[PDB]
Amino acid sequence: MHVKKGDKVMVISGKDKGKQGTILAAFPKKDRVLVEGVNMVKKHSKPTQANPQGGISNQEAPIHVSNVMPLDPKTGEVTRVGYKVEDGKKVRVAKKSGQVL
Amino acid sequence: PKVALYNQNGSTAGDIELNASVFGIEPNESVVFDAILMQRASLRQGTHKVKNRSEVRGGGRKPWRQKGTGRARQGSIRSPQWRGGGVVFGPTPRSYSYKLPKKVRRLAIKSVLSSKVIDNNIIVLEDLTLDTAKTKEMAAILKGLSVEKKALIVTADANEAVALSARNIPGVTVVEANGINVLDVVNHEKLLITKAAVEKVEEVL
Amino acid sequence: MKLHELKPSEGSRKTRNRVGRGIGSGNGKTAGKGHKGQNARSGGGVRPGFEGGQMPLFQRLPKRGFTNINRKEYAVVNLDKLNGFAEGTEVTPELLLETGVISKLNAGVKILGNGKLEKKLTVKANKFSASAKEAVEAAGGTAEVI
RNA sequence: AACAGUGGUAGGAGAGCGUUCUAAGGGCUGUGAAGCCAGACCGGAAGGACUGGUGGAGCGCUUAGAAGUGAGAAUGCCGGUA
RNA sequence: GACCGAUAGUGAACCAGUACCGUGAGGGAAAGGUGAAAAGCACCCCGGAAGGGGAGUGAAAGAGAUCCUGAAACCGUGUGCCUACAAGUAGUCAGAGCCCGUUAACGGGUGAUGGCGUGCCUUUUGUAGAAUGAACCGGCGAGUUACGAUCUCGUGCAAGGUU
RNA sequence: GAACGAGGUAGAUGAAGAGGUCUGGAAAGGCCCGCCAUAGGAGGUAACAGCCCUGUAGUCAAAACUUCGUUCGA
Repeated sequence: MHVKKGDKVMVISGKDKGKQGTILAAFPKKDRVLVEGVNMVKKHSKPTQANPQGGISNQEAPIHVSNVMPLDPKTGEVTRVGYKVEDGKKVRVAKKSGQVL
Repeated sequence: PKVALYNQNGSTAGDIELNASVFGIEPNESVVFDAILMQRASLRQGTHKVKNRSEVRGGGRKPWRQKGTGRARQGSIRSPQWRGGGVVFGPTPRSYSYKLPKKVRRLAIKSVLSSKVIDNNIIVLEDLTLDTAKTKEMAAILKGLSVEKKALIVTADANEAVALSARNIPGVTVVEANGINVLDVVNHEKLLITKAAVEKVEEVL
Repeated sequence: MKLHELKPSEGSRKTRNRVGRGIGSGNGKTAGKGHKGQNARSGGGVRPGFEGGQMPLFQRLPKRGFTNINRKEYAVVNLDKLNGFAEGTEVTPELLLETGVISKLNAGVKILGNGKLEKKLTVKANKFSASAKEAVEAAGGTAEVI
């Protein structure tokens, strides 16, 4: 998929729209991706093993990657992606821009 | 049969005489109807089958003795009124095509073409040359001609070059001079015809 | 036309007769096949020539004579047809084929004498009727038999 | 306008109503479609609207086409409940 | 694909030739749908639990593990009118009284009392029939298709028509 | 009993709008504007997407096996 773990990212659709975020999760098994500060589900928690807690937890939930695109590293706006080869290894190139990743 | 001539960029030249035997003919309502119906029916491929009682993987044994039981006297399990199925007089693979007389088909194509001519939606476009496959060139051509709705374009020689440009945009069709029919004509409400194809179809008919 | 007002040739359309659906259209319970007859049951028809055991008419009647392989059936053409050709022309079976007056040469063309003819011809046919020969001779042609 | 007629089984003939899909034209639909539930509306009938409630994404109208097209009974089959 | 859309379509959309039945050859089922994401109910109270009531999530909790919609038979709870001197194919047409107020129209519900009146279907000369079938509700369930023939109708041509 | 062209088996590259605004839980929908199109196939995307993603039209790709065409008599 176009997005990769550890990217700076902006979301397209949903309650949360066009909010900047950083990525640490990925589920190519089902094409879902987790961004920080989006899909704030409030989970109900019964205690985990010896954890002496009963409480309401606020944490990320994964969104479908189709609702996601990256940014141009030059102009910051939100743009489509393209593939190019830079001296052997392939790389990701955003459209309407020569910069990579 | 004296419709005006048009250039690529909308410039109009001296009008062109058309064979009245093909374009001035009074259209035949009924013959056009049957001609439409003809290939409209023949186009469908009609592939459908449903398992008759004989071929339902089962049946066989008499479910219970003929008499001496409080239930209805019955046959094998796979029978029409049963839940187990086995349809009766269902669909079957069959062709929905036939043939019409040569005179009838010629009259039909002539009638539809003459109908378009009298309705004054024919536009003869001599020498539809195009140097590139790009679509927006031909989109600009259509805009210049004020071709808004569906359309059909026939150009005999430029088919190779122009078909790629036209085929996507937006539901218009490029056909060769031999590919004219009744639906492909009627359905598109606007016929673009190059002069070489004019006289070619004229000779054919 | 445009498709969105298609109308057939009126009088050239009829809905099917869906027998055996309800009473309002007649042909209900019985499906228009009477009551409990042999004719009223599926595949209940009888042999078309059957006559209830009374021996059918064909079998009561006798047989007639033979037919043989040999048989010269000649494509008949009357004098009335010959008028369509110009004055002074030669008419022969091969020409008749292209002109379409006969669609099957068969054993051979044969001229029959019904019609009125006034033209000069050289007629080439496999057979001639007695009246037809003198008719074309009076017309001024020559009936020469192939 | 006049005149006459208009019970009906087996049957023959003609008019239509509705259903599922398919083409052409039109457009209805999260400002709530389909389906379901309730109304004291319309037509000669098969039937069709209108207004509410439910429901939460699909669907009528127009002309033509093709049918797995219309159930109350078959000691019918299946499922559910007396 | 003018083929089906979970009684359909393969028997089998789902751990099916399985469960199950038979000694064996063999026969042979039923069973799809939470939500967009489990965010699938923290915590409190009744309760032994199950199951509830709150609280919270979510666009919806009437959405809570047959969990999208949720018809009818069937079973209940409140109720407006009527009913213990009347026998009723249960209705219809008259009709007082009481109650309600509509897709506003010579309105709606109930109806003390009077007249008339033996269900439906098949099969029969004849059925209320003591002749037959239906316990009730829902679904499914029967004159088509191919190839020829013939006739009417509609077409294009016509002494030719036609592949 | 060789090397030669074309395929087959894994794949690669692949244009154009988070356009504004309205409702809404969520725009792919309504209104007003743009762009690509040899690509308006299909599917998914919190509702109906040519321009969001996978992809699609075209253009390429083979270490190893594998199927097709050119060399070695009267």
